[PDB]
Parts: sequence; C-alpha cells; structure tokens
Amino acid sequence: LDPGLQPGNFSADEAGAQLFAQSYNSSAEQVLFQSVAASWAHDTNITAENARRQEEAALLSQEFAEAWGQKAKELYEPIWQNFTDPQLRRIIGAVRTLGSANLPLAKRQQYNALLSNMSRIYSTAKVCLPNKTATCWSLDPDLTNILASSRSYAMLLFAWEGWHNAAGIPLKPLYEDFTALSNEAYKQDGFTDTGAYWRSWYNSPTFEDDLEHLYQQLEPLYLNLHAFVRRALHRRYGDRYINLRGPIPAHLLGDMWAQSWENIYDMVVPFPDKPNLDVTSTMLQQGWNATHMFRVAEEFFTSLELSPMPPEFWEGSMLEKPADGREVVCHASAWDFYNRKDFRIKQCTRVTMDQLSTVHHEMGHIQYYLQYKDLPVSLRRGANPGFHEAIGDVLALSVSTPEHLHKIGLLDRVTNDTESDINYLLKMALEKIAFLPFGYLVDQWRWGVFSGRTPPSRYNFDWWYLRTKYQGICPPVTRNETHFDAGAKFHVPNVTPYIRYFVSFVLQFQFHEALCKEAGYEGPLHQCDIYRSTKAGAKLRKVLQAGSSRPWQEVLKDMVGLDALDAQPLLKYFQLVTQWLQEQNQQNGEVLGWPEYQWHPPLPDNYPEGIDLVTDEAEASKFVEEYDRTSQVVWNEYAEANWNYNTNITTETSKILLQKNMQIANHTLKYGTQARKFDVNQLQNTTIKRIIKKVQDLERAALPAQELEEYNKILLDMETTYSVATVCHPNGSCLQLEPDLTNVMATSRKYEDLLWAWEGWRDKAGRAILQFYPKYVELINQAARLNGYVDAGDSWRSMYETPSLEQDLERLFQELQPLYLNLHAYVRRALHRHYGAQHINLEGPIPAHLLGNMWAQTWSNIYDLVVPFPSAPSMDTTEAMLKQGWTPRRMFKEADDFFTSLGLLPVPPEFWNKSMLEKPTDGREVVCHASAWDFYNGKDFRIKQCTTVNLEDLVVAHHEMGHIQYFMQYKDLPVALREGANPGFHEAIGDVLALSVSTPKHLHSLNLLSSEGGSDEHDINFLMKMALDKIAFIPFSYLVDQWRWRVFDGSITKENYNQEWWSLRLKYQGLCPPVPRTQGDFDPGAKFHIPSSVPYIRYFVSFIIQFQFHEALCQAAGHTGPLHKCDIYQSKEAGQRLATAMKLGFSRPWPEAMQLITGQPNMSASAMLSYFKPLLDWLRTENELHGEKLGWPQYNWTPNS
Ligand SMILES: *[C@@H]1O[C@H](CO[C@@H]2O[C@@H](C)[C@@H](O)[C@@H](O)[C@@H]2O)[C@@H](O[C@@H]2O[C@H](CO)[C@@H](O[C@@H]3O[C@H](CO[C@H]4O[C@H](CO)[C@@H](O)[C@H](O)[C@@H]4O)[C@@H](O)[C@H](O[C@H]4O[C@H](CO)[C@@H](O)[C@H](O)[C@@H]4O)[C@@H]3O)[C@H](O)[C@H]2NC(C)=O)[C@H](O)[C@H]1NC(C)=O
Ligand SMILES: *[C@@H]1O[C@H](CO)[C@@H](O[C@@H]2O[C@H](CO)[C@@H](O[C@@H]3O[C@H](CO[C@H]4O[C@H](CO)[C@@H](O)[C@H](O)[C@@H]4O)[C@@H](O)[C@H](O[C@H]4O[C@H](CO)[C@@H](O)[C@H](O)[C@@H]4O)[C@@H]3O)[C@H](O)[C@H]2NC(C)=O)[C@H](O)[C@H]1NC(C)=O
Ligand SMILES: *[C@@H]1O[C@H](CO)[C@@H](O[C@@H]2O[C@H](CO)[C@@H](O[C@@H]3O[C@H](CO[C@H]4O[C@H](CO)[C@@H](O)[C@H](O)[C@@H]4O)[C@@H](O)[C@H](O)[C@@H]3O)[C@H](O)[C@H]2NC(C)=O)[C@H](O)[C@H]1NC(C)=O
Ligand SMILES: *[C@@H]1O[C@H](CO)[C@@H](O[C@@H]2O[C@H](CO)[C@@H](O[C@@H]3O[C@H](CO)[C@@H](O)[C@H](O)[C@@H]3O)[C@H](O)[C@H]2NC(C)=O)[C@H](O)[C@H]1NC(C)=O
Ligand SMILES: *[C@@H]1O[C@H](CO)[C@@H](O[C@@H]2O[C@H](CO)[C@@H](O[C@@H]3O[C@H](CO)[C@@H](O)[C@H](O)[C@@H]3O)[C@H](O)[C@H]2NC(C)=O)[C@H](O)[C@H]1NC(C)=O
Ligand SMILES: *[C@@H]1O[C@H](CO)[C@@H](O[C@@H]2O[C@H](CO)[C@@H](O[C@@H]3O[C@H](CO)[C@@H](O)[C@H](O)[C@@H]3O)[C@H](O)[C@H]2NC(C)=O)[C@H](O)[C@H]1NC(C)=O
Ligand SMILES: *[C@@H]1O[C@H](CO)[C@@H](O[C@@H]2O[C@H](CO)[C@@H](O[C@@H]3O[C@H](CO)[C@@H](O)[C@H](O)[C@@H]3O)[C@H](O)[C@H]2NC(C)=O)[C@H](O)[C@H]1NC(C)=O
Ligand SMILES: *[C@@H]1O[C@H](CO)[C@@H](O[C@@H]2O[C@H](CO)[C@@H](O)[C@H](O)[C@H]2NC(C)=O)[C@H](O)[C@H]1NC(C)=O
Ligand SMILES: *[C@@H]1O[C@H](CO)[C@@H](O[C@@H]2O[C@H](CO)[C@@H](O)[C@H](O)[C@H]2NC(C)=O)[C@H](O)[C@H]1NC(C)=O
Ligand SMILES: *[C@@H]1O[C@H](CO)[C@@H](O)[C@H](O)[C@H]1NC(C)=O
Ligand SMILES: *[C@@H]1O[C@H](CO)[C@@H](O)[C@H](O)[C@H]1NC(C)=O
Ligand SMILES: *[C@@H]1O[C@H](CO)[C@@H](O)[C@H](O)[C@H]1NC(C)=O
Ligand SMILES: *[C@@H]1O[C@H](CO)[C@@H](O)[C@H](O)[C@H]1NC(C)=O
Ligand SMILES: [Cl-]
Ligand SMILES: [Zn+2]
Repeated sequence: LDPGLQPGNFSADEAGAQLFAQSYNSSAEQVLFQSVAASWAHDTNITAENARRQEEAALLSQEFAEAWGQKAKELYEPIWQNFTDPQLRRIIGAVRTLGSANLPLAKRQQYNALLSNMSRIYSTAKVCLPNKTATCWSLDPDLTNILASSRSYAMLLFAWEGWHNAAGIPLKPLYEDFTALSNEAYKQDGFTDTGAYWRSWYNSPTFEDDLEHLYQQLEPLYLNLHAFVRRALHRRYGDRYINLRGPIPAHLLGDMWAQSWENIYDMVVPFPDKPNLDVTSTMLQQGWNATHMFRVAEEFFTSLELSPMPPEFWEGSMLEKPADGREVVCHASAWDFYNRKDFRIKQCTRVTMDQLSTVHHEMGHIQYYLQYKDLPVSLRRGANPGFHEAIGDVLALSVSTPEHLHKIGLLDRVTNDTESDINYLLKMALEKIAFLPFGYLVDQWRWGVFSGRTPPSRYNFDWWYLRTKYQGICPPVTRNETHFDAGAKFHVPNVTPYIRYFVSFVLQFQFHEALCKEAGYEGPLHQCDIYRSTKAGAKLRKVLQAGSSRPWQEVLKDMVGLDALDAQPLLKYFQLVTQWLQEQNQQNGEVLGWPEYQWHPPLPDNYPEGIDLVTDEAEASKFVEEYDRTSQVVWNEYAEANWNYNTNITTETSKILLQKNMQIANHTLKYGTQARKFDVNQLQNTTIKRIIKKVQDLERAALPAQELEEYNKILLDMETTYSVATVCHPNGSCLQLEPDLTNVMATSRKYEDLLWAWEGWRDKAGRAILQFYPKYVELINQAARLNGYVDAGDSWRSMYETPSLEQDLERLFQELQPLYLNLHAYVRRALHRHYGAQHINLEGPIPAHLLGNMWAQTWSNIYDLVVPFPSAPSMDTTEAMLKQGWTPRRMFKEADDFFTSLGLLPVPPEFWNKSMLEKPTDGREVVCHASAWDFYNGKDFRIKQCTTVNLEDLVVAHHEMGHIQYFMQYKDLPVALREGANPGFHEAIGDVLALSVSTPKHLHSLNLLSSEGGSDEHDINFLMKMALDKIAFIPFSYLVDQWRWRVFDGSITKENYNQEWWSLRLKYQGLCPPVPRTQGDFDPGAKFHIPSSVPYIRYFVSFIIQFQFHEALCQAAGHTGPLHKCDIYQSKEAGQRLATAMKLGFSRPWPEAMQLITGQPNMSASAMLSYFKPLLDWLRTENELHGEKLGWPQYNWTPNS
C-alpha cells in the first residue's frame, strides 16, 4: 500500500494534526491531479477510451479519501474542535467528513449504483407523442428548444407534462432509498441529516433564517416583476389561462422548469424600438479572433494589477473547437489542476459578444484559483461554495457595460440612453431575478425531505405548495401523490445543491457595489466599471487571497463592511427597473402577489389530441383576408346563377346552377378543412375568433364521402317524395298542395271536405316520409357529432349563441299562455256555432284540421268566422290603391320614402333596373315565393316579388325592403359576418319596419282608407287580424323544433314519433287529430321544412323580439298611449337607434344589439303582451260573455261521425 496514499501514525495533538494535515496536503494534490488529468482528457477528447481512464482515476481518488478520512475520523474527531487554530480545524473537519464511505460495502454499492441509476434515468428520459412516432424528444435540444420556442399552450403543456411524467414517475421510489442511506451515512459523520450537512457549509447558525429574511427583502422586487410578466402573458394567452390575481401556469414561463424567464423577453421588452447594442458585427470587422479575445480579457485583469495568465495557460487552454475535429465538451468551462503549476480554460470559443463576456467570467475563475493557489489543497476553494461563482460574475458585469466596450474601442460613442439600459436591465432581470425564488425553494424543499418534515406521502404535495408559495406558480395540470415532479430538475436526481447559486447571486451584486464604491465611481451602479481601478483591484484581491481559510462572513465584512448577506446592493443595481416597473404596474393596477392561489387553468379543449394545432394569429389574419376575397367571388357567382335561375327557370340555367353548386361545394370544403386547422380557442382578435369558428362548421361535409353521398341521396328522395305527392278524389282527380289544396283549406267550410284534404295529404305525403326519416336522423346526427356538437339539435340551438335558450324560450312561451288560451277558447266558440257541438267540444282542445291551414300554423284564413266586429272597412284599400293609380314601383317607392324618412341607406340605383317587381311576360317562369337577395357585391341588392297592387303586397314590399335595408347597412362587414345578430334578427327586422304599415293611422295617412269612425273596434279588428297570425304561429313554430330536438336527442323514437308530435300538438297548440291514428303514419312529414330539414325556431324568435324593437322605437320616437297607434314615420332618432345596431351584423352576440336597441340584454315577452293588451281585454271579456272556460284538461275528444 503506497505510503503516498495511506496516512501514517500521528498523535491526537495539534502538532500531530498539523503533521497529518501537512502530509495530507502533499499526497492529496498528487491524487487530485491524476483524477482531473483524465477528467480533462476525456472532457477535451470525448471517447470511451478516455472514459475508462476517467472512471479509473476517479475510483483511485475515493480510496485515497477513504484511507485518510478513515484515520482522521478515528484519530481526532473526539478532540478536533478544540484545536486552537481554526486553520487546522478547517482542514481536519473537511477530511474528517467521510460521507457515503461510512456505509458498509453492501450499502455503498447500493448507494453508489443507486445514485448512478438516478442520474441515468434523468438523462435517459424520453418524451413521446401518443402516436407511433419514428423518433421521440429528449430533454435537449428538442424538448428545451420546443418548449423555449413554441408558444402554443396545448403544445407547450404536453411537453411540460411528458417530461415530468417520464422523469418524475420512475425516480419517486428510488429517491426514497437515497434518502435513507444518505441520512444514514451522514449520521455516522455527525449530521442529523443530509440537509444539516449541506447547510453546514455556510457556517451560519441561523443560515436558513438568514435566507428567509433575504428573500423577504427581495420579494418586493420579485412581485413587481411577477405581476408585470403576468400581465404580459395575459395579453398573449387570455384570461382563460392567466388569472390576473392568481398564480401563473408553470409551463407558460418559457422554460421546462420556469427557472429562467429569458425566453419571454420578446413579449415584455420595454421600448421595443431601441435596438440592443451588439458589438459582434464590429468585432468581426475588427479582425478579432478567439485567441486574441482572451488576451484582451487578460489585459482587464492586468488593469486590475492582478496576476497575468501563466504561459502554461496559453499552452494548455482549449480555446477553440479543435482543428483536429475530435469530439469535445464544447460547453465553456474553467479547469484548475490542483498542480500548483497549471490551470486551464476550456472555451470552444466562437466570436460573439456574449462569449466575450463569457470569457471574462471564466477567466475570473482562473484569477480566483491563482490568488489562493498558495493555500493548502483543502482550503483551495471558495470562501463558501456559492462564493466561487459570484467573483466570476462581478467581473462579467463590469465588462458588459457599453462604457467598458468603448474603453476597449469596440464602440465609437457611449450613447447614454435610459431606454437602452432599461431594455438591457430588464433582459437581465428576466434571466436571473426570476431564478432567485426557484433556487431557494428547491433546497428549501430538500431540507424538508432530509429532515423528515416532508414525509414520503408529501413529496409532491410540499413541492407544489412550496413552489407555489414562493415562486408564485401552480401546475399546468392537477398533480397528485402519484407524481414526483421534484425529479424533473437536473439538480435533484443528480443530488447537487441549488442554494449555492442563490447565495452567489446576492454576493455578486454585494461585491459589485463595494468595488464601485471603492473605485470612486458615482451615479448609476449599472453604469459602473472597475476597469483600470487598481485600488479596487487590491480590495478584490484581498477577498480572493483568503480563499477558504477565513470564514466567508469574516471576509465579507472586510470587503463590503457587513458581517452578512444583504439585498440592499442588489436593489440599488436594479433601482431603475424597480421604479419603472412599479409605474407600469401602477398604471395597470396590478395586484402585487397572488391571492386566491388555489386557481389554475382548464385543460385544452382536445388535450392531448389538439396539441399540434396551429395557434399563430398573424397567418389567421391573412387567411381571413383571402377567405373573404375568394368567398365573395364564389357566393356572388353562386348568387348570380341562383338569382338568374329563380327568375329564369329555363332548364339550362339549372344545369349552370348545379355546376356553380359544385364550386361552392369545392370552396366550402376547401376553406372549411383549412379553417379546422386553426385553433380558435387561443386567438384574441374577437372578429377573427367568431369568423373561424363559423367557417370551421363543415356540416354535411364532415360526413364520409360515402355517407355524405348517401345523405344527399336521401335528402333528395325525401325532397322528391314531398315534391310529387298529391291527393286524388275517387274519380282520380288529383289536387296539389299549392295553391289547390291550400285553397280548399282556406275556403271550405265543409267538415267532410276539409278532413278529406287534411287526411288525404297526410296519408299520401305524410306517411311516405317514414321511408327515409330514421336513417336521415342518424346521418345528420353523425354529421353534427363530427362537427363537434352533441347532436343535430345541439348544432342548430348553438346558432343562438346562448345555452339557456330552451329555458328562456320556455319562460317566454309561458308568459303568452294567458293570451293564447283566451284566443284559443274564443276561436273554439266561433267553431262551435258553425260545426256544432257534434264536432266542437267547448271544454276540450280544438280539432287541428279546422284552423284554415294545412298545418294549422296560421289561422288568418278563418278571420271571417272570427271577426269581433263587422263593418270593419271604411274603404276598400285594394280598390283605393287602384283608384290612386298605385303600381308595384310606386308601392316600393313609398317604402323607400318611409325608409328615407328614417334616415336609412337609400336603395342603390342598380336595384331599380334588376329587381323583379312584376310577373314577367316574356314567357320566363319564376319561383314566385317573394324574397330579397344580396349578391355580396356591395352594389347588387334585389327584390323578387310577383307584386299585386294590394295591401297584402304592400306589407310584403316593406318587409322585403326591410331585409334589403338590413343587407345594406352591414355591407361593410366581411362576408363571413354579413348575417343578422342571430337567425331571428334577420327575419325579425323584416317585420318591424312593416308593422306600422297596416296601422289605421298609416293606412289613412296614405289615404288608403278615407276617414273612418274612430272606433276601437277597427283597432281591435286590426289587432286580431294581426294576432290571428302573429300569435297562432308562435306555438306551432315552437313545437316543430322541439320535436326535432328531442328526436335529435334520441329521446324520441319512431315507435312514438306520432305520439310525441300529437302530445306536443296538445300541450302546445291545444290540438288533437280529427281521427285516431296508429303506427305506419308519420304526420310530421306533412310540413315542408321537416323533410327539407330546415329549422323553424328562428320564426319564433322573430315574432317575439320584433315587439321589443317596436316598443323601443316607439319609446325613442316619443310615442305614448296604445302601442299599436305608434308611427315610426320620419323619426330621425329612431332610425339611428336601429342603424347603429344593424351595423354590428353577426360580429357580436345578439344580446349586445338587443340592448343597444331596446336597453335590455334579454328577450322579453312583456312588450308583446303590452302590444296586444287591448285585444286580450276584449277577448278575455268575450270569454266571460260566453262563460267560455279556458284550457283543455279533457284531452280525449274528437268530432262525432
Ligand atoms: C488573433 O489575433 C492576433 C492579433 O492580431 C492583431 O490584431 C488583429 C485584430 C489584426 O489587427 C492583426 O493585424 C493584428 O496583428 C493575431 O496575431 C497577429 O497575426 C497577424 C497576421 O494574421 C500578424 O501580422 C504581422 O505582423 C507583423 C508585425 O507584428 C510583429 O512585429 C510587431 C513589432 O513591429 C510586434 O508588436 C508583433 O507582436 C509582431 O512581432 C508585420 O510585420 C507582418 O507584415 C507582413 O504583412 C505585410 C503586409 O500586410 C508585409 O508588408 C510584410 O512584409 C509582412 O509580410 C504582419 O502584418 C501579427 O504579427 C500578429 N500579432 C500578434 C500580436 O501576434 C493572431 O494570429 C490571431 N489568431 C487567430 C487564430 O486568428
Ligand atoms: C502541499 O504539497 C505540495 C507538494 O508537496 C507543496 O508544493 C511545494 O511547495 C513548495 C513551496 O511551498 C515548492 O518549493 C519550490 O521549489 C522550487 C524548486 O523546485 C525545484 O527544486 C525542488 C527541490 O528543491 C524539486 O523538488 C523540484 O522538482 C524542482 O526541481 C523553488 O524554485 C521555489 O522557490 C520559491 O520558494 C522559495 C522558498 O522556498 C523562495 O526563496 C523563492 O524565491 C520562490 O519564491 C520553491 O522553493 C515545491 O516545489 C512544491 N512541490 C511541488 C511538487 O510542486 C505545497 O507547498 C504544500 N502546501 C503547503 C501549504 O505547504
Ligand atoms: C332565360 O335564360 C336563357 C338562358 O340564359 C336565355 O336563353 C337564351 O335566349 C337567347 C335569345 O333570347 C338565345 O339566343 C340564341 O342563341 C343561339 C346561340 O347563341 C350563341 O352563339 C352565338 C354565336 O353564334 C353567340 O353570339 C351567343 O352569345 C351565344 O353564345 C343563336 O344561334 C340564336 O340565333 C339565338 O341568338 C340563346 O340561345 C338562349 N340560350 C340558352 C342557353 O338557352 C333566355 O333568353 C333567358 N330569358 C330571358 C327573358 O332573359
Ligand atoms: C503505525 O503504528 C502501528 C503500531 O502502533 C503499526 O501497526 C503495526 O503494523 C505491523 C506491520 O506494519 C504489524 O506487524 C505484525 O505484528 C504482529 C503482532 O502484533 C506480528 O505477529 C506480525 O508478525 C507482524 O509483525 C503490527 O501488528 C501492527 N500493530 C498494531 C498494534 O496493529 C503500523 O505499521 C504503523 N504504520 C506506520 C505507517 O507507521
Ligand atoms: C484522443 O483519444 C484517443 C484515444 O484515447 C487517442 O488515440 C490514440 O492516439 C495515440 C497517439 O496519440 C495512438 O497511439 C499511436 O498511434 C500511432 C499510429 O498508429 C503509432 O505510430 C504510435 O506508435 C502509437 O501507437 C493510439 O493508437 C490512439 N488510439 C487509442 C485507442 O489510444 C488520441 O490520440 C487522442 N487525441 C488527443 C489530441 O488527445
Ligand atoms: C440500477 O438499474 C439496473 C437496471 O434496472 C439494475 O440492474 C438490475 O439489477 C437487478 C437486481 O438488482 C437484476 O435482476 C435480475 O434480472 C434478471 C432479468 O434481467 C432476472 O432473471 C433475475 O432473476 C434478476 O431479477 C437485473 O438483471 C439487473 N440488470 C442489469 C442490466 O444488470 C440495478 O440493480 C439498479 N441498481 C439500483 C441500486 O437501483
Ligand atoms: C393521480 O392522478 C393520476 C392522474 O393525474 C391518476 O392516474 C390516471 O389514472 C387514470 C385511471 O384511473 C388513467 O386513465 C385510464 O387509463 C386506462 C389505460 O391505462 C384507460 O383504459 C382508461 O380509459 C383511462 O384513460 C390515467 O392514464 C392515469 N394517469 C397517470 C398520469 O397515471 C392516478 O390514479 C391518481 N392517483 C391517486 C392516488 O390519486
Ligand atoms: C381583428 O381583425 C380584423 C381583420 O383583419 C381587423 O379588421 C381590420 O380593421 C381595419 C381597421 O380597424 C381595416 O382597415 C381592415 O381592412 C380590417 N381588415 C380587413 C381584412 O378588412 C380588426 O381591426 C381586428 N380587430 C382587433 C381588435 O384585433
Ligand atoms: C271528382 O269528384 C269531386 C267530387 O264530386 C269533384 O269535386 C267537386 O269539384 C267542383 C268543381 O269542379 C266543386 O264545385 C265541388 O265543390 C267539388 N266537390 C267536392 C266534394 O270536393 C271533382 O271536381 C271531380 N273531378 C273530376 C275531374 O271529375
Ligand atoms: C473541548 O472539549 C471540551 C470537553 O469535551 C468541551 O467542553 C469543549 O466545548 C471543547 N471545545 C470545543 C471548541 O469544542
Ligand atoms: C447618463 O445620464 C444620467 C442623467 O440622469 C446621469 O445620471 C448618468 O451619470 C449619465 N451616465 C453617463 C455614463 O454619462
Ligand atoms: C371540386 O369537386 C369536384 C367533384 O368531382 C372535383 O372533381 C374537383 O377536383 C374539386 N376541386 C377542388 C378544388 O376541390
Ligand atoms: C337602367 O336602364 C336604362 C336602360 O333601360 C338606363 O337608361 C338607365 O341608366 C339604367 N339605370 C341604372 C341605374 O342602371
Ligand atoms: Cl337556425
Ligand atoms: Zn462560473
């Protein structure tokens, strides 16, 4: 056994300890030299061959430490603390620390290999997508780069969790075993636990207490910065993920561990316009090279009259990426061979301003070694383990200053711009101030572990609690005791303390302030440099010269003047950013800190399936531009043919239209598929947000081509079936739905013929639709689900943008029941005297085939049988219009006048030349359903009506003009939003401007009626005529879409379609079928919009909200008294009240426009009840005159045969 490796015999005396120590020093540096030599070789020449040597030399070192430690611990430990000279005690104490070696060999292997496994797992940790990806991501570059570079919350979250999953989960069991052995080993050394040993290095009886006091003094700076970043992150990600008062999601801070916020500087940079001064471009033109960069650095130290580099340095240092091309650990490091004769830097230098500063840092280490190289090896270390880095840093700060750069010559003028330095200082603030709490809590956490304050069942609980309490962060996902996120940070599984850095950071600024004060410098500390200040160099040298001989605190007191750490120097360095940030925080009213800490974000909508979705908003903006630009042409093209065909039925126009139909199909699918690639939930431009959400709906196109084909096939089969069904008399005479059968329903008073027509249409048209409905439902439900809805019912109901729709609709309907019930009963009485009790039960629901309409959706056809007062007309308005020479254009002209008096946009000139106001006489065939058309060209707007000169068409004209008016004033929005606030609004506006038309006042104002006796009966007569549609149509319109909703809900099946229909027909319309019906019939097929699969609830909304608007206009127009006597005419303000609302188009939720119009954000039936209040009174009264009893409790009655 080499005497140079094993201690000899020594007494327990100080002289013996001195002789032992002296002997230890001589051999120790020899051993260390061998160890580092191979270390340098492998690190400088990466190969398994050198790895083997490194492994061997390190092994030898341990045996040496074991031999000497063994003797030292045995010899002096009973007396060592009494040795007079602390110098000796320091040396002996270090060697006397055996650590792991204390463990028995079996535990040694377990402990040593265990540590190796912990290290292996961390570096081996791989994160893989939930796909059989060809290659996964490792911690770096992939995971760190993607996490540092990506800004997609979903993507960023997945990477953050995966790393914690792979790294944390497997470490949790192992780390416990380390805890037992680690504490067990140090127990033999004499420390209560691993934590006590690490804290022992700082020789501070109140060390941990000191740090909390330090941290509390820095918290004011940290909170201000935390609030500022919190605000900035909120600007980027939105309140959904950033609670202005709560903690910040750990994964959004730009780095896997949130230990450094540098990567978010691009979002927060003050004065973004001032460029960061980079001297690299000049450095290159200066011909500088890495080798000279270091000699430049050496000159700085010579300016400090410190020791220049030994020639050994120029020879040994691995300044560059070696020309030999052999592999090397390019990460810049400074190496000190304990051989007093040499020290080396390994830079792998590349010419950048950053590396220039880096080199100065590393050289500072070299300078530090040189100054204490004279001390014994045991003392040739920092005053405290954090002390080392600080010295290197303070040197790094001074040179980074542009003042210093100018002194070097790399800058022509030192522009003293506060915006520049604030931008710079803020970058440094994000780089390291954000680090302070993190570095503190990790070792705060570990002491809890080693002390047992955090038992195993709390590894993760205390981790997040501590991480949240100090750093102000919460997890991106709820995490529980199964996890061990502590294993996610390199320093944990590698069991390397973190506290050194935090203390080092405070010492850095603490030293810096001292030298600046020593250098006679004044003013801004961040503008200080120590260059050329020999007096300060001597002070710095003093601190280095002592090395680890003198206790760090003693040296610090001599340097700066204070026996302990303090935050004051650090704050003064950042004073400027401190002041500035508070104002930025003050102006935003930020809540310093994070109350309501128990808050955290929701998971992404499709996590983890949506983690690769594109969230960049700049391209989405351009996307919307191209979409509008292209969609305008396609819809206009579509509209052109669609208009051309609707007026010119010529068969070839249909062929043309079909081809155009394919184009919109092409376009819809093309841009729809592209739209689905944008992730809307992360966007913040509200306009773009709604636009993309809409376009993302692919409707039928979400179905597979085969099923889409099958779906369209079925639609046409149903559409065709309805299109060709007819009812035929026994003689074979066949009647069509319109106008033929409609006239029967409208004109017949014969119970037999009405039933035959109603029954017949339902028998041939109705029953047949069951040939397709079931699969039809299944298919559209499949499509709805593929579009992200629960079912087709959810899909349609979603267009009202309000989840409580059905509840609101329900309440709205209930509020009309008193009126509807009175009307219902009154009509029943009218039917009673014409069809008799044998067919009319005055105490039950009404036979659904007598309401004058094939579907009983509108009762206006029976007005003659229900009129409350005859002698209603003072003049025939039809003959009067004829007498006054009224023409279709004159009719629409009067409407434009009304609209002009209301200050709304006049109709464009081309309208008068391309609209079709009359039945063509050139043999063209027209689709006569009156409607209004928008060509999306900001100039083409047209009306198509088979205009007849009568009052009815006069209402149609205004109604159509209403739509036109609505198109014109939102023409400025992009096509994607050229829609009403909601489906109802568009159809609702149509009535509002028309309502006044039929009032007696407006009727008379145009002399359509000569003066009439001012009877209320004429008002009542008009109001009932209105109610006979406005009211009756409400419940029917409600029932259809509810019936479909519950069918889309799957809650209703074919076995009872008929029963659910009639049950609803009873509950909502108070109706029953005229004759019993069994399965095989499917009455709902009897109404077009069902087999045509078109929603109806819009009409209901239209007939409600239109009355709120009318009241608002009458209120704004100043009208008082009976609401039906209101006349909007020429109200310059009332028009403007609507104008501002219409311009919103579909860009806003309808509650905004609703309020902007009426002053309320909710739909309210009260306006309508008020409108009909007089008629209700009369009808209610009439019920008393006849003693009519309201309701239909006696469900089962039908007309007698
Ligand atoms: C890294 O940089 C080193 C520093 O180079 C200096 O700084 C850079 C930014 C340039 O400005 C460069 O021109 C500077 O020299 C660099 O070392 C330098 O390498 C250059 C060539 O690349 C050498 O140039 C020659 O210099 C001599 C004069 O220098 C000697 O004498 C003076 C005293 O007079 C001493 O102070 C010096 O230390 C040297 O001992 C010139 O006489 C010689 O002239 C030749 O070229 C001219 C035409 O230009 C002809 O007319 C002559 O007849 C000769 O043919 C060169 O100009 C320079 O000596 C050297 N300086 C030092 C201090 O070593 C180093 O090579 C770089 N390393 C890498 C890896 O890039
Ligand atoms: C920890 O252990 C190491 C190794 O034992 C000690 O390192 C020795 O340190 C001493 C100085 O403390 C060094 O002595 C120097 O020797 C130089 C001559 O070296 C040649 O000659 C010797 C034999 O005399 C050979 O062994 C050697 O290989 C060379 O061939 C001198 O030139 C030096 O001069 C300096 O010191 C003298 C006073 O001694 C002054 O008068 C001079 O002006 C000058 O300042 C010096 O004498 C010795 O070389 C080191 N050994 C090794 C192997 O490097 C550490 O000292 C010890 N730690 C402590 C705290 O003692
Ligand atoms: C309803 O829509 C229909 C389809 O758009 C219109 O039908 C067109 O009616 C015109 C007459 O009104 C017919 O004119 C004939 O066209 C053929 C072929 O013309 C083509 O070739 C010549 C060169 O030889 C070219 O100059 C033309 O532009 C055409 O490209 C001639 O041979 C005849 O002499 C006559 O001019 C069209 O044929 C006919 N087209 C179609 C597709 O049916 C109809 O006019 C519309 N009705 C209204 C009232 O607008
Ligand atoms: C330090 O001093 C101790 C004594 O205080 C030395 O220990 C002795 O080491 C020798 C061998 O180097 C041992 O010799 C053997 O002794 C036994 C009887 O004890 C004898 O039968 C054998 O034939 C052999 O000679 C001796 O046992 C051992 N003594 C004790 C008490 O362990 C040690 O060598 C000294 N080391 C140095 C570096 O000075
Ligand atoms: C980097 O590391 C590798 C491996 O540690 C070194 O490779 C070894 O280099 C030596 C010479 O430097 C080789 O030995 C010599 O090879 C020549 C040519 O065959 C022969 O003429 C000599 O007599 C002697 O055998 C050795 O084979 C080679 N490989 C190994 C495994 O040792 C490499 O030199 C290192 N480079 C640096 C810059 O440190
Ligand atoms: C560090 O991790 C390695 C790898 O997990 C551990 O090595 C493994 O150690 C176990 C026993 O400690 C060996 O178990 C044997 O496995 C074979 C199947 O491979 C089985 O047939 C035997 O009955 C037995 O269970 C295992 O072979 C061995 N693997 C290797 C590659 O050597 C090591 O023990 C871990 N050390 C610590 C301290 O956690
Ligand atoms: C702690 O919380 C974690 C989640 O944060 C819990 O682990 C999770 O447990 C569920 C099932 O309980 C796992 O999901 C299931 O996976 C199976 C396939 O293994 C699948 O068939 C199921 O449909 C379901 O998706 C989930 O993957 C798992 N996640 C993790 C990260 O382990 C754990 O149970 C909680 N433990 C305690 C004590 O609170
Ligand atoms: C949201 O994005 C839309 C779409 O680009 C922006 O609309 C632009 O508005 C300016 C005037 O404000 C017009 O000059 C542009 O023509 C509009 N864009 C297009 C494509 O026409 C809108 O300003 C954005 N709003 C917010 C709050 O981000
Ligand atoms: C088939 O028979 C019915 C029943 O006789 C005919 O319907 C009548 O048509 C006339 C006008 O053509 C009406 O005035 C009657 O009121 C209808 N009666 C009924 C009960 O509806 C029908 O016209 C006959 N068709 C043919 C082609 O002979
Ligand atoms: C010296 O030893 C005595 C007796 O064990 C003890 O009371 C005293 O505290 C020791 N001195 C030091 C500095 O530990
Ligand atoms: C920059 O200007 C400020 C003005 O308040 C001054 O305090 C500071 O000393 C100036 N710095 C330099 C380097 O001129
Ligand atoms: C449009 O649809 C037709 C259908 O056959 C197809 O042939 C054509 O390639 C499509 N074009 C685009 C751009 O989608
Ligand atoms: C309408 O057409 C006539 C020709 O029939 C033309 O004189 C007039 O200028 C056209 N007006 C507009 C607005 O196009
Ligand atoms: Cl709808
Ligand atoms: Zn360093």
